[PDB]
Amino acid sequence: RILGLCLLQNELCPITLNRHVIKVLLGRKVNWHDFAFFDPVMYESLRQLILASQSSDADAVFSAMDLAFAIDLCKEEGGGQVELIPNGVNIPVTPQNVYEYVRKYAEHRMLVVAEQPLHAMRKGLLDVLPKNSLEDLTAEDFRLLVNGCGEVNVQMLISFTSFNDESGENAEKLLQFKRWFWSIVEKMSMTERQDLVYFWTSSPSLPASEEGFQPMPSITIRPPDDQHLPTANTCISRLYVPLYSSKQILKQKLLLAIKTK
Amino acid sequence: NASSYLTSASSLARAYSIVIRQISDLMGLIPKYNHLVYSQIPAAVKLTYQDAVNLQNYVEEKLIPTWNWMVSIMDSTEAQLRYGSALASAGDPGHPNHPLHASQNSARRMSARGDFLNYALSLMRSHNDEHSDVLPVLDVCSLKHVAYVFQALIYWIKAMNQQTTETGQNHPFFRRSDSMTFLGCIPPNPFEVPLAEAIPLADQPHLLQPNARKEDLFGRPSQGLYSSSASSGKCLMEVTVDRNCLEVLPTKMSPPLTSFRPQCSFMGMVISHDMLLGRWRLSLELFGRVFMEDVGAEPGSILTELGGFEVKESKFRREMEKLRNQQSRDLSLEVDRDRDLLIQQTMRQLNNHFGRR
Amino acid sequence: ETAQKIAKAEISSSEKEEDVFMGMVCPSGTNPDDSPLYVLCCNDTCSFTWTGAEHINQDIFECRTCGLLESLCCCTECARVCHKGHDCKLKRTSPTAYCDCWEKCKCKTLIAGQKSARLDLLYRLLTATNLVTLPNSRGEHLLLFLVQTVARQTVEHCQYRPPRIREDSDMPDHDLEPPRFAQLALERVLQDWNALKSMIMFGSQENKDPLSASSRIGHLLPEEQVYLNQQSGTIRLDCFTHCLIVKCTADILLLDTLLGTLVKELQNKYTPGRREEAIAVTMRFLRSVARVFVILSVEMASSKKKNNFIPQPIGKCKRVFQALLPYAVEELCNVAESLIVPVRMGIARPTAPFTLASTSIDAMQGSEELFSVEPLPPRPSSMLDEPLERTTNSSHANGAAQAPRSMQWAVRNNASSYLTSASSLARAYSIVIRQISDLMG
Amino acid sequence: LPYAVEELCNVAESLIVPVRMGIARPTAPFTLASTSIDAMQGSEELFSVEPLPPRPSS
Ligand SMILES: [Zn+2]
Ligand SMILES: [Zn+2]
Ligand SMILES: [Zn+2]
Repeated sequence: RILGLCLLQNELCPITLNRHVIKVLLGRKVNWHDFAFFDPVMYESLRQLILASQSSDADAVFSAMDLAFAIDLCKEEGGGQVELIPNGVNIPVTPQNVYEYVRKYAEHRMLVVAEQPLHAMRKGLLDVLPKNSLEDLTAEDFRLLVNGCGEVNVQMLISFTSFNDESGENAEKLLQFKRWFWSIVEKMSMTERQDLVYFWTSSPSLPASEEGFQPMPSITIRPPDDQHLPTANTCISRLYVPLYSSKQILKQKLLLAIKTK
Repeated sequence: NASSYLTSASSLARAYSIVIRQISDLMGLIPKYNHLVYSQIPAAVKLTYQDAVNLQNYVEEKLIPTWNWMVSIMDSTEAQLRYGSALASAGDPGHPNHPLHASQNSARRMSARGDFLNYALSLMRSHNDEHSDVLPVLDVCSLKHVAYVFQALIYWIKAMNQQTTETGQNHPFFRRSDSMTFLGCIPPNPFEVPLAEAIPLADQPHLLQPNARKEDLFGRPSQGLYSSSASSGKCLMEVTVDRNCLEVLPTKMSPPLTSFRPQCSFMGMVISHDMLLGRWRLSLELFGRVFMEDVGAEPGSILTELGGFEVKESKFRREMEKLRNQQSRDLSLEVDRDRDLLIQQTMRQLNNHFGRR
Repeated sequence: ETAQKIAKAEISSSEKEEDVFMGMVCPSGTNPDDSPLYVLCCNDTCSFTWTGAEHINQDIFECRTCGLLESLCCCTECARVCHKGHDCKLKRTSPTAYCDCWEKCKCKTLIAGQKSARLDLLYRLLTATNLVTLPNSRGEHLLLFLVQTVARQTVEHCQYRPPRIREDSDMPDHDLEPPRFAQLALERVLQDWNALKSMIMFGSQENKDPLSASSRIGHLLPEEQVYLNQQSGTIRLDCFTHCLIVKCTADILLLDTLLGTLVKELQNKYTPGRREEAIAVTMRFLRSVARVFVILSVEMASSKKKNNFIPQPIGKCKRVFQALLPYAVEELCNVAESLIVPVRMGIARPTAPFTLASTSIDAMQGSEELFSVEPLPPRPSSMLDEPLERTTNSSHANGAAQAPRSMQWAVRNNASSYLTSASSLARAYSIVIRQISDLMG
Repeated sequence: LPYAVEELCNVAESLIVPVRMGIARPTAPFTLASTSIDAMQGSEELFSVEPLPPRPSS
C-alpha cells in the first residue's frame, strides 16, 4: 500500500523487489526467463542441465552419482525435507522427463515457497488501485517508477536542477563554483550520492523524468559567508548555499552533514 | 511566417491518414452491414457479395502505387538504420565518424556545401550498394509525411486483419510473455545463448535508463529473411540501402454479407501486421521516439500503441492525476523516526483506518 | 633472380613454386610495411637533399620517440623510412620549416640508390608475385599510396630551385633533385592488370583491409554480418579516382595510361573469362569517376566570364568518359537515376543554401574535405569549448533530441529548406544529363 | 457505402499525388483548433464564396 501510495503521490519510495515479484504483483503470468533475474547461478545450472538433456550422454552423467528427484534445500526455505514429485523418491531423474521437473524447480522457489506472500501483495495492491490503470505497465516501467534511476547519477540531477543567485557579484565566479561543485559531486560513489540526494530532496532515487518532481528544483547561491552551512527545505526541495570561495571546507562540511541522518 | 514544404507535405499526409482511416472504418462495417447500416439508418444502399469483392479488389488496385512508394521509402530508411546500428556495434568509438560518438549527436551540441556534397555522395554510393564503413546521410526527422502515410496503411492493415479474426520442448512456461516478446521476429532460443547475451538485463541491474532500448535490454532477436527457405520479394532481406533498387523490388514483386471475410492480400501475399512491423522495427521505434507530438494524437497510431517508456509513464501519471481528484481524505500520517514504534504505529493506524469486512 | 633459380628446383611434396617463393621473398606473418614493394615505393630521398637548409614548404611530422619536437621536425619522406615505427605524428598547424632528423637520429634517407635498378626491381616484383594486392599498414593499396605521393610531390617539387651560379661542412649534401620515382612507378604499375584489378576492386566481398570495419566481422551476429557484407568498399576507390583526377594536375598521361590499360583489358578474346572481370572493373571505375565528376561539377559555377567553357577536373572526367563511351554512358545513367530518385519520391533531405566557387581553387575544397577521408577503424577488443547547463522547460522548436542515442546519428534538430536541397540535386541531375547528351552526340 | 468508398479513394489519391510525387506548393504552419466553433470558422471563409463574376457588356 505504501508502494501504491508513492505511485499515486508521484513520489519515489525505493523498494526494489525482484522481477518476478512485481510481475506477479500486477497479476501477469510468471515465466521461466524470470529465473535469470532470480539467481543467475542457478539459472545457469538449469540451462546447462537442459543443454545436457539434449545430449545422449546425459544419462551417463546420471550414472556418476545416481541423481534423483531429491535436492538439498537451503536454510532459507526453513529446512526439513519436502518431496519434489510424489512417488519420485525411488524414481530417479531421467532426461526423458527432466524438462517438466526443471519447470517445477523454477516454481519450486518462484511460487511453491512464495505463494502466500506474493498473493497477499497483489491482493493488497488491487484494493488501492483500479485494474485498468494497472495494465499498460510491466516490470521495467514499475522499476523505473519505484526505484527511479537504478542508481543515483549526477547527469539526471543536472536534468532537473535550477540555479539562481540573489547577489550577482560575478557570473564567472558563479560558474566556476558550480563547476567545482558538480565535479566533486561526480566523484562521489553510490552510497554517498544516495545520502547527498537524501539531503537534497530527501530521497536518494531521482525522478524518472522531468515530471515526477512535484516541486521545481531550485538552488540559491548567496554571497559568501565564512560560517553558514547550506540550508535545505523539502516543501519545495529548495537549497541555499553560500558562495564558498574555499572549496574543500564546504565539500567536507556538506559531506559530514549528509552523513548525519 | 515559415512556409516550409515539409509542413505542407505533413498536413497533406494527415488529411490522407484521416481519409484512409475513414475508408478502413467503413470497410469494417461490411461484415455487419446488414445490421449496422441497412437496419439502423432508414436510408441505406443494398450491397451484394460479388460487388463487395469487386469493390475490395478495386480499393487494393487503387492503393497499390502509394503503398509501393511507402514500402520503398520505409525499406530504404530501415535498411540505413540497420546498417548504422551494425556499424556502431562494429566500429571504433575513437574515430570522429563513429555513430556512438558525442560529435554525431547533432542535437545536444558542418558547412552547408559540405552537407550537400555529403548527401549527394551518400546517394551515389547507396544506389549501387557500395555503402560500407561510412555512415549514410539521412535525416529520419524529415519524413513526417512518410510517417503519417505509414501509420494510415498500418491502421488499414490491422483493421482488416483483425476483422478476419506446442508443449514439451516448447513448453508454455519456457516462452517469453508480452514483457519480452518481439512481434514479427522469432523469439531467441532460451537455451543455446547464455544469460550475458540472451537477457543482458539480468546480468547488469543498472542497464535500466529513461532512455533504454528494448533491444539491448533483452538481447537481439532473429528474423527469417534472405533466400534461405524463402522465394518471395518481401521475404528477401532488406540488406540494400538505396531507394532506386528498392523501388524496382516491390514493383517487380507484382454468399451472405455476414461472411465478407476480407483478405488484405494486397501484394500477392497474405499480410499480417506483425511481420510488417518486424520489417521496420528500427524505423518504427525511431519514429515513435522522434515524432510523437503530432503523430501521437492520431487515434490508433502504431507508434503510440508501441510507444517507449516515456509514453507509458506519461499515461500512468495522467491516470494518477485523474484518479486523485475525487478523493476526500489525505494520508494524515503521524509517525516517528524510530524503528519499532514506527512499524507498530504504521500497522495499527493503517489497520484501524482502512479496515472493515 | 637467384631466388627464382633456387625455387625452380623443388620437390612438390606439399610444396609449390609460389608457396616456396612468397615465403622466402615476403614470408607469411610479416608486418605489411616490410613488404618489399612498399619499401621500394616509399624509399625516395629526404627533403633536405634538395631544400638546402632554409624553410621551404613541406609537411611536418614530429617523431616523439627520437625526440624531434618544438622546432625539430621530420618530413614525410623520413616518416616512412627513418622513423618507421616511432611515435610519429602529424601537426595540424604546419608552419614552413625543413627536415632535421639527420642531426637528431640516423636519417637513412640521406643518399639514394640506383634509379634504373629500382625500376627494374619494381618491374620484376610486380610481374613475379602477388605482393601488390596486399595493403600496407595504413590499409591503403600500393596504387593509392603511390597516387597520394604523386599528388603531394606535384605541388611540392615546383619549389625546387636550380643551383644558379653567382664555414659550414657538417651539413648533409643538398644538391640533388627531388624524387622522380613516384610518377614513373605509377606509370609502370598502371599497366599490370593484376594491380589495376586489385586497386579498382579494392573493398569487394573478398578483398578486405585492416583499416576497415568490414575486415573483422566474425564475432558479430549474422544479421550485422550480412548487412556489412552486402555493401562493397568504395572509400579507397573514391580516394584513388579523386587523387588521379582532381589532385595530380601536373600530368595528364597518368589517366591516359590507365584508360589505355583498361581498353586493352576489355577487348580481350583469346584469354577466357577476362570479359566479365574487365567489365566489372570498368563499371566500378566509371562509377567512381562519375561520383568525382558530379561533385566537382556541382561545386563549380557556370560562370560566363573569360569563356573558359571547361575546367581541368571536369576536363579529365570528360576525357575518361569519351574514352570508354559505351560503358561510360550506362554508368552515367545509373548515377543519374541515383541522384534523381529522392527528388521525385518526395524525400529530398533538407540542406542549407550555399554559394558557388568562381574558380576551381575554391571548388577543390569541400571535395578535398570529403573524398580525402578514411574509413571507420575497427573496434578494438570487444580550455573547454563545450560547457554544461542545468535548465528546465527549455523547449524551443526541438523535437529531435528525445530519440535513443544509438540512432541519434541519423536525426537532426541559415534556411535549411527542402526546396533548395531538391534544386541542388536537380542541378546535379541536369549536369549528368547534359554530359550524357554531349557524349551521345 | 459502395460508391462512398470509391469516391473517398479517388479523393485520397488526389490529395496524396503531390506527396508521393514531390511537387507540393509550400504552406506556412498553423495550429489546429480544439472547438467546433473554430471548425465552422475558417471553413466558412473557404466554402462560402461566390464565383468570378462575368465581364459585363463586352
Ligand atoms: Zn627528411
Ligand atoms: Zn625517429
Ligand atoms: Zn631522415
